[PDB]
Amino acid sequence: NIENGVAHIRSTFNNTIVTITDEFGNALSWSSAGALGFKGSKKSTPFAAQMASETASKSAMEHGLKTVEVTVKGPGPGRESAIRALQSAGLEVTAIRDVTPVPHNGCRPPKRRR
Amino acid sequence: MRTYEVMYIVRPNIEEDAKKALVERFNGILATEGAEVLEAKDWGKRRLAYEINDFKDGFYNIVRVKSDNNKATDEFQRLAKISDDIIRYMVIRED
Amino acid sequence: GITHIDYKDTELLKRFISERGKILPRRVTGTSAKYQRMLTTAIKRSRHMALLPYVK
Amino acid sequence: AIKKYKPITNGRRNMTSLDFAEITKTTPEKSLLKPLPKKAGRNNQGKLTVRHHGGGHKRQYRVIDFKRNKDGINAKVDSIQYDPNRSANIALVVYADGEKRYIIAPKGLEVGQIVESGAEADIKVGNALPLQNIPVGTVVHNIELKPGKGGQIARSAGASAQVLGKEGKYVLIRLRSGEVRMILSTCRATIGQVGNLQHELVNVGKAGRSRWKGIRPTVRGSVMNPNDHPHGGGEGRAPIGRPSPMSPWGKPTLGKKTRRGKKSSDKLIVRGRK
RNA sequence: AAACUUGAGUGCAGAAGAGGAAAGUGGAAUUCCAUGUGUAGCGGUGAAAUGCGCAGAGAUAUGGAGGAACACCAGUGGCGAAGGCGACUUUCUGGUCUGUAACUGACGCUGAUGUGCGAAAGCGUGGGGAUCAAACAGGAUUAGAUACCCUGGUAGUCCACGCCGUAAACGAUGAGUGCUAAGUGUUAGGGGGUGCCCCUUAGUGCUGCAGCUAACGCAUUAAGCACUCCGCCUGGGGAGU
Repeated sequence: NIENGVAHIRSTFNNTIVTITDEFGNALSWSSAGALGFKGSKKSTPFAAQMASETASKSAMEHGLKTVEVTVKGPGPGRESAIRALQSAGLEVTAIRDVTPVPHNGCRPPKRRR
Repeated sequence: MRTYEVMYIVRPNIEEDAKKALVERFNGILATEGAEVLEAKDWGKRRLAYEINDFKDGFYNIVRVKSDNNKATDEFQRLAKISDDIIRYMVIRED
Repeated sequence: GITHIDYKDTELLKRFISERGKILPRRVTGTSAKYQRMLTTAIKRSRHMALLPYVK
Repeated sequence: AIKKYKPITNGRRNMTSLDFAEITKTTPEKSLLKPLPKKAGRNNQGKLTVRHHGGGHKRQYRVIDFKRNKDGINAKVDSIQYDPNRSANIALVVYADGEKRYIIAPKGLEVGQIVESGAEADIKVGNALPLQNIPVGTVVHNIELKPGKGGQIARSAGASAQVLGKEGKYVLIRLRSGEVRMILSTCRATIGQVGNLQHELVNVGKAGRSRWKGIRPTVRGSVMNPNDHPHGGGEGRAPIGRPSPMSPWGKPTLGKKTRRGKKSSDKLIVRGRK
C-alpha cells in the first residue's frame, strides 16, 4: 500500500496516539506515546504528538504520501498539535474529519409524512 | 466555643410576606435549640461592591449567631447551593 | 458538574496571595464567599511539592 | 405487599394472598360496564376447542381506553380500582369535554395527578405521545402496532419496554422477552411502567382456589389409553418409548419451532428471544 | 461544704479531612463486527501453555461500548476503638489533639451496663460470574511431581435491606508510674518576635544510663520504689477429652 497514508490521530489528556497507517487497515509504522516513555503527563501535550509521530512519519520508508487524511477525534489540550505534526513531518494536512465519540442519539423511523 | 458569621444574600425579587417566611426558616435553623445571638438587623436598598450572577438587588439580614451545638450553620450552607433562594453567603469560624 | 478548577492549572494557585505566599486576607478578593474555599484549596495542594514558596 | 396466613388448616399451610393497599375505591362506574357471556373454551360449532377452561366467579367487562386520542384537554386521576379481567390495576381518569373512561394505572401514579396526551405533552408518568417525541433510553408501556389502533404490547402487570433507536423505516424497541424489533414511530405509547409488581409472588395454596379463577384439572397424557394419547398403553409406569415427546394430536413438543416462515413482518425483527 | 487554677471539656485561635463522589454529556481495549497494533495478535509454561468452522471460523492505533464506572488532590493526615475517602466536585456527624484557659469548680481501675463491636469462608451478597479461573482438556522430565506454571473452561470476588464475630484484632508483642543523655518528628500548621536564643510535649516513630529481673529484657511513657480491681502457673499430664 505505497503512495498512500490514511493516518488516524487520537487526541486525549493522557497518552495521545498519532500513528500513520496505509489505505487498508495495516500499521506500516509503530511510534507514538507507547514507543515514547514519559510518565510525567507529557505524552498527550502539544510537544507529545509532534515528537511521538516525528519518527513515525520519518521511519516509514513505504507510505509517507502527500495526503494523510488526519481523523482527529475526542477532546485534548493540544488537539491542533497533531494536525500540524504531520505538516512538519514532511508531508501535509488537508483531509480532516471533525467527529468525536459524542452521539446525540438522533435517528428517524418511517418517512412518507411531514 | 465555635461561633459562625453567616452573611447570606436573598433574591432581588421576593414578596415581603414570603420574605418573612423565608427569614423565619433561616432563623429557625439558626435559633434552633438555643439562639445565643448578639443583635438582629435588616439592611434594605443598597449596592454590593462585587457582582454575583448579574442580579439587580438583594435583601439583607446578616445577624451574628454564636453556637455550642454546632447545628446553626449546618442547613444554611446547603440552603445556599441546592435551592435557588440564597446566592452569596459566608462561612467565618472566627470567635 | 459545577464550574470547578482542575489540578492542571498551575497559574491558578497564586492569584490573590502575598509576596511570601502566606494565608490571604478576606478583604483582598471581590467575588463570592464560595470562591474563598477554592482559594485555600489552591494553597494546601501547592504546599506539598514546594511549588509555592513558604516564606519568600 | 404480601400477607401470609397462619397454618390453622392444611389448605392454608402455604397459601399467600395479595395486600390490596394501592386500591382506593371498591365500586366501579355504572356507565362503563358490559356483560360477559363466558364461552369457556367453546367455538361457534359448540364443540370444545381449548381444554382446562371451566366456570368460575361471575365477572363484568370494564371498557378500557387503549387509544387515548384526547389531545389538548387535561385529565386528573380520580381513584385506583381493582379489575378481575386483567392482571394490572385500572385508574378512573376524569377529563373536561365529556369522555371519562379508565386507563391502565401506571406503577408510580397517585390520586389527584394531571395526565396529558398528544405530540405537545410533557414526559411524565401517565402521559401518552408519539414514539418520535420520546427521548432514546426511556421506559414506556402500552405500545401500539398500527397508527391509531390501540396498544397491544406491554399491557401486563410489571411489563415495560425501552426505546433504543429508529432504524430508517421503524423504531427499535427492546421487549420484555429480550427481543429487539422495529416498530412504526407514528403510533403513541404511555410513559412509565405498569403497577402491581407483586402479582407473580402470590401462592394459591388450595386446589379449590384455582376453580374460582376458572381452571379445570389437567390429566397427564402418560396415564391415558393407547387410542387417547401417543404415550397411552403401557403395563405399570413405563417411559415415553419414542424418539421425542409428542402432543395429544401426535406432534413434536420439545425444541421444534412453529413460527410460520415467509411472514410480512419477518424483516422487522432484528434479534430473537433469549 | 466556703475556694481558685489549665494542662483537659466542646477543642480557645491552626492547616492540609472534602468524617465520605455512588457520577449523565463522557473516551481507551481482549467480543461480534462498522471496520483496525485486522489476521499469528493476544489469555499464554521451575522443564511442562492451552484457546479462535469443517457444510462454513479472534487478533483493537480505533470506531458504534466500559466495568464493581475512574489513573493523579488518597498525606509515617486530624484517627475520636482494633478502622486515612475522588474522572475536581457538595455533607459538617458525635467528635479526638501539641504551645493557649475565656466558664462553674474539682481529680480511679483499657474500666459490671465490655451493645457481645470483631480481616476472614459463612452473613440482609440487591444484583454476580466478565482479561477470566479452582476443578477440567491438559500438556512435562529423571534414578523420583493429576499437584504447582499457564490455558478455552462453570462456579469463585462484589452495593442499600434484622444482619454478619477468628487473626500476623497481639509480628506468637492489652493493662494507671515517673525520674540521674536529648528530643518529641507525621500530614504541614504555629511564637519569644523575627524563623538566630525559645518549641514542656501529645494524637505518634520512639530514642538508654542510676534499680530490678536467674538471665532476656522494661528507664523524659522500667516490671527499682510512693497511685486500681484484675491477675496465672496446679499433678507434664489425663486434657481440650
